[PDB]
Amino acid sequence: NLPTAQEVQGLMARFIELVDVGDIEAIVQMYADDATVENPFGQPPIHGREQIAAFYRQGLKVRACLTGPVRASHNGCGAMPFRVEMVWNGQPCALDVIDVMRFDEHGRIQTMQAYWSEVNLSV
Amino acid sequence: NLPTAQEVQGLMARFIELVDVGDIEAIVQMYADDATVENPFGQPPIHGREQIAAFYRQGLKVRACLTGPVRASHNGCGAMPFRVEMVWNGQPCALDVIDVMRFDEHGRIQTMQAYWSEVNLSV
Ligand SMILES: C[C@]12CCc3c(ccc4cc(O)ccc34)[C@@H]1CCC2=O
Ligand SMILES: C[C@]12CCc3c(ccc4cc(O)ccc34)[C@@H]1CCC2=O
Repeated sequence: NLPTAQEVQGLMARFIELVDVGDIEAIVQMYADDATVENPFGQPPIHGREQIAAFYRQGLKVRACLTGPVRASHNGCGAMPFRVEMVWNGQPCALDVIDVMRFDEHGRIQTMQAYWSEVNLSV
Repeated sequence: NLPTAQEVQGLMARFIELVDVGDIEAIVQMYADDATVENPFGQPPIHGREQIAAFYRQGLKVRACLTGPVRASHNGCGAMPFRVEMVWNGQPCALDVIDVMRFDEHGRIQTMQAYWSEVNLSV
């Protein structure tokens, strides 16, 4: 059913772990089949598991970690701060992001909005 | 005009400083006259400076501090992680929150959503 605040904290924490290890198939399965992703917030959203999978395969030697607790509400939504470290054309980079997610009645990610821009990038 | 990503970072950081010192009038002036506030996200929103001022006067010996960088987008929005420490009936408490704000063309807060619940409270 619609995840409780405690369940949202668990789901979002699991999401980061999956991103960290890079299990693309497991990441995609956490999304609803018709989920929408806005990354970064402000740019046109991608829709559906096919587009989401393509996005992650292209994006993910990457490391991800929570940098603070998951903030969860009682209506199936949560927000979390985390950092992503990768390599861009050789040089190591870090990106600080905040994701806001809305889950559906099946415990799957319905909508995801990623807040970040160049000001949160470090090379 | 619509604040740039760098400007959003500055405005949101200033907001926390105002909350920390507790300057109610200065806090209210950062909001648009008809701004809406959802605190915590999930509960009915309050509307207008009068209601917002009443909310802050009731809410603010409180300390507030950013616990990570402000994540800003290019369309006048930002998200930030912070902690609020206060006293509840004698016992000291801490609350971890994430605010998402949308600014208008005048650089004022149009909409604010605060993500938190009992799971983010520490007594
Ligand atoms: C999509 C994402 C936010 C942005 C992002 C991720 C991973 C690799 C990236 C590589 C980039 O060059 C730019 C942005 C990202 C995260 C994976 C989990 C998440 O929330
Ligand atoms: C409104 C707020 C989030 C919640 C909150 C604040 C201040 C005092 C509080 C006292 C409470 O007993 C419960 C919640 C708050 C913050 C002031 C700045 C902000 O974003």
